[PDB]
Amino acid sequence: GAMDNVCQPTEFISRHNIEGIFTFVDHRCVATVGYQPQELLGKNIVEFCHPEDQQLLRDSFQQVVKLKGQVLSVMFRFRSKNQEWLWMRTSSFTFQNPYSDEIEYIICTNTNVKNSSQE
Repeated sequence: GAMDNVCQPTEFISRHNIEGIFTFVDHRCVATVGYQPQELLGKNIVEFCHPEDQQLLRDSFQQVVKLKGQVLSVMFRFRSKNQEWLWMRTSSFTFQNPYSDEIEYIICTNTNVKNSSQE
């Protein structure tokens, strides 16, 4: 596998279930972290989260569900397709329907900053 899916920017957007389960991923996943859209679908972002920051994601994801509608930035190391732990900041957004005040999914805006593996 490991297709480029057309060279993408180093930031990607994904819709995911509140437990971290990727439901829909944009092709920019490959450029940012090597992963294909399919690779994330059904997985928790916490599975590919740096083992020392996995709780950091959890705590902050809980807080975006606390804030509701506010963009909450959490910075962690995402495991690229090279099984490396690069520095990515996820901006958390909870998609609410202002009729029942319910959330359908969380939106992972993933902006990769530094790297700590690729040379």
